Amino acid sequence: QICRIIVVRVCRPICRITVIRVCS
Repeated sequence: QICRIIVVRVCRPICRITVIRVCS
């Protein structure tokens, strides 16, 4: 019905910034 976007941090190698989409 509705979707949103989020963010996280992955250390590969250094903990960088990345956005992650989702749907529910």
